[PDB]
Amino acid sequence: IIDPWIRANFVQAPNGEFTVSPRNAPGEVLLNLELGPELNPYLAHLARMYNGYAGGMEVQVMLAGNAFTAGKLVFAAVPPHFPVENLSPQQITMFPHVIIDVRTLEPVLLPLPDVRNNFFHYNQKDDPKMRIVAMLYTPLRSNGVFTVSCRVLTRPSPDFDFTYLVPPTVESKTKPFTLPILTLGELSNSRFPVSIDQMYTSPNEVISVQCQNGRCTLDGELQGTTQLQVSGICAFKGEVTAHLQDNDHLYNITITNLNGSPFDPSEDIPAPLGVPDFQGRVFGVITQRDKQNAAGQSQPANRGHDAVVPTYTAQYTPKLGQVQIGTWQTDDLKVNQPVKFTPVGLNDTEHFNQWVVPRYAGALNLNTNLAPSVAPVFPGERLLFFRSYLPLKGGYGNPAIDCLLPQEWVQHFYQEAAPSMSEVALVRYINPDTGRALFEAKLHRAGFMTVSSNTSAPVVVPANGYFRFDSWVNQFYSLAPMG
Ligand SMILES: [Zn+2]
Repeated sequence: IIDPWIRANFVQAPNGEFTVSPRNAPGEVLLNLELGPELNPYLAHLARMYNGYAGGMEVQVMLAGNAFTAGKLVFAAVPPHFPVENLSPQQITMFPHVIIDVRTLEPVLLPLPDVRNNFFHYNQKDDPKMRIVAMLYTPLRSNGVFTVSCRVLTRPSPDFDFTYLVPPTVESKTKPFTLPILTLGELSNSRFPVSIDQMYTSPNEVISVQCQNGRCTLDGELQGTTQLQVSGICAFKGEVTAHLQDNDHLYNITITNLNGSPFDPSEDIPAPLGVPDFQGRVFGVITQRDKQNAAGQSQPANRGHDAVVPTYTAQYTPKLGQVQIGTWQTDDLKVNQPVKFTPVGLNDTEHFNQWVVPRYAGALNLNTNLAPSVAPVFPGERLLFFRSYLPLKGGYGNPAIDCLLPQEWVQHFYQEAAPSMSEVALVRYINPDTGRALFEAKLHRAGFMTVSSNTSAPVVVPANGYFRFDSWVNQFYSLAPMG
C-alpha cells in the first residue's frame, strides 16, 4: 500500500529536533522516542484511514558541530517492558546501538525493529512498544558555550503495513496537533471579555501563577471555571433574594448556571463557570426583565443600572450560591425578579491583585477542585503573557489583565482534542513576508508559554505575525535567547 517514494527517502520526524551542549552530562537521556506511525507525516496521514498497524522503522540522525568540539554520543534500541530510568552509559552498549563522534559530517543510521507478541497494534487500546534512547557517551568539550543542533528523520522498513480500512478522520488517537493561524489583531483575552493588545514577559517577582479562567490543556480538557463563550467571562445571572440599606444598597443575588439550570454546590468545580477569578471591584451593568406582565401592551417591565461586584470581601461566595452587588445611591431593583450582569471594567485600582485567587466559598472554607499552579522549571526562563488594558470608572491608573492563552486557542484545543506526543511543543513566531522567525517559545501540556528572557518588557512584533508548531521536544531542550 505504501508509496515506493516513502519507503526510499527520509523525512523529518514531528518529534525530530533536539540539542546537545556541554552543560549536559553523560547519563542524561537526551532523546526518548517510541515506535509508531507518528514518526513520519506521510504515515501519520495514512494512519487516519486505517484501524491498525505493524512494523519497524529506520532512523537517521544529523548532528551539526564544528571541528572544535569533542565527544561521543550513543543511540540504542530498548525493548518493551524494560526499565529505562537507571540506565548508565555502560549498560546502553549492551543493546543494539551505534556510537558516533560529534565532529562528523555524515549522518547516523539505526534500525528500530517491531518486537511484539501479537499480530498487529490497534490505534485505540495503546500498548507498550519499542523505543529509541540517546544519551551522551563521553563528556562534550567545546574548547575553542557552543550548542549543537540535531535532527531526527525516519522512514518505514519493508515490513511495515496497515490492517483495516475505517472511515477517514473519525477514529481518534490519530489526529495531529495543529495551531490556528490567527494574528494578535484577531485574538481575544480569556480572563476578561476584551481583546488582546500585546505580548509581554513576566516580572521578576512573578514566578508562579494560578488562574482559574482560560485554563485548558493541549489535549482539550477545560479546567477551573473555564467555559467556552466570550460573553460568559466574568458574567453571571440569577435572582435577587435580598435587599439591604447601608451608605449604599446591596441586593444579594442567588446565582444559577449560565444555561439557566440551578447550581448544585456539590459538583467538582471551584465555583460556577465563568465567575471572576481575581480580587478587585468589577464594574458593570445589572439588568432586570420581569416575569409577570403589568399592563403595558401585554409586555414586561425593564430596568438596567450600573453596579459594582467586589470579589475580595466576605460576601463574594459564589460556591455557596450567593453574590452581592452595589448601586451607588440608586434603589430601582425589584426583589424576586431575575437579573443578569454584564462586565465592563473596574472602578478603581483599590484592592486589585490579578494573581490572587478569591475565596470562592467565603471565609472559613478552602478552595477545592482548583486548576494546578504553573511555573517555569528550566534555569533562566520566564512566563509569557497576552496583555490587555481595562477601562476604569474613576480615579487614576492603567490596569491590565494578563492571560496564558487566547480564547480562540482554548476553543481550537477543545474542538480538535488531539493527543499530546510529549510534554513540551516548540513553537516559533514567524514574520510571513520574509519567513524569518523572530523568537521561539515552549508550549506546555498544561497550557502556558515560557520564553528565555532577562527583561520584563513588551514584545515588539509586526502586525501580521503568527505562531507555528514545529516539533515536540523534551525538558532538556535549550531555547535560543530571546534578546
Ligand atoms: Zn436599597
